[PDB]
Amino acid sequence: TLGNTTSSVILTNYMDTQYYGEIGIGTPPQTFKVVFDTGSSNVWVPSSKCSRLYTACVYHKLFDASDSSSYKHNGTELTLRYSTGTVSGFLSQDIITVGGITVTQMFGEVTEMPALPFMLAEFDGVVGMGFIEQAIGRVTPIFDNIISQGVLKEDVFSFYYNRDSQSLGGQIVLGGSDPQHYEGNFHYINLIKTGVWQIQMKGVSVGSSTLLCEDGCLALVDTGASYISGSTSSIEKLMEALGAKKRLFDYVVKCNEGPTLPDISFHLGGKEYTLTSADYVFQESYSSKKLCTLAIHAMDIPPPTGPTWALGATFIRKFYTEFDRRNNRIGFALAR
Ligand SMILES: COCCCOc1cc(C(=O)N(C[C@@H]2CNC[C@H]2OC(=O)NCc2ccccc2)C(C)C)ccc1OC
Ligand SMILES: *[C@@H]1O[C@H](CO)[C@@H](O)[C@H](O)[C@H]1NC(C)=O
Repeated sequence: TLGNTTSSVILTNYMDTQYYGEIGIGTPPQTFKVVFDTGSSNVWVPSSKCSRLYTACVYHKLFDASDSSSYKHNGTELTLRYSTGTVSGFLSQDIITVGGITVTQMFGEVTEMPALPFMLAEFDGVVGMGFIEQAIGRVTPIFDNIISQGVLKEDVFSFYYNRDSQSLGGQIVLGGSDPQHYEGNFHYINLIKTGVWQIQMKGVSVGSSTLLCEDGCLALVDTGASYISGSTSSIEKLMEALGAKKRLFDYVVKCNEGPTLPDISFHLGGKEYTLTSADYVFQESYSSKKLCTLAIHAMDIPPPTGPTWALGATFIRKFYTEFDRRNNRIGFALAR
């Protein structure tokens, strides 16, 4: 069912690494800073029932079911594993407010939240924008519940991620896109298969020559990821071509050599999506005596999803992204 309503959620841009919005859960609403994540399909917030021995639960907003009159118990255990760490807890149901839209949603109340990486998290929880096929405990994702309401003008959602500030951090439009944040026309790439926000990549070129992904590879479009990521071997070849040194968690170049770095192009659909060094270097200085981080990391993603590249915030900053549930495709346009 299609309505006449589009809903927007204003996002906060923390250091160009974290983009999050606000949602309300329960009656009266308990507000949480959440990541809208295309790489996952579960909604979770930290629980009041999380041991205060987990320091992350001391520094984040906790959901207290004892303060919500609209809360409905479930208690089924859930464990969500990511490339960065793991969260566990139990299922609960309540009313969630997302930019005006009020929806009854099943979500996870996280009772085990590790310091690494959640002590570095500015957001409290996650709102998965993925498909039911990837949902742990096959819980209906929030977008599927919003579609069911038949209020949205279109069965699509769009992401705008700005470049760091003091104005707009970003914006998610549910039910459409915002022309004020893109220019030209969208160019779509169909999903390999329904259930995952993943598309086929024809090649990755450093400078002018198609150095990587020559025989084709996979590209996951992940709004919940900070960087552009490839397999350990791919990133090794990429970095050798850039003249970068491997560190514990990141790759770096001396700050002075940052602006001289070549363009990186991603062949998706018909078009070549090019990022210059300004789009992928954290140019904190211009000094030969300092190290500058690159917004490209190695991440070995396992089967069935992987081995795959992941196009995170580094990519979305340059390209305004539309996620089409109706046509199982992702559109890209140059961000304004
Ligand atoms: C752009 O600003 C958003 C916030 C960025 O800051 C952070 C992100 C994460 C994080 O890692 N995630 C979960 C990933 C994104 N989706 C999938 C998952 O990672 C995979 O596990 N990716 C690989 C994968 C993806 C899909 C299927 C299989 C495997 C948060 C919970 C949303 C952890 C700590 C952070 O800051 C200190
Ligand atoms: C929890 O929710 C699921 C939804 O699929 C339901 O099947 C299950 O019976 C519920 N459990 C309880 C204890 O209410």
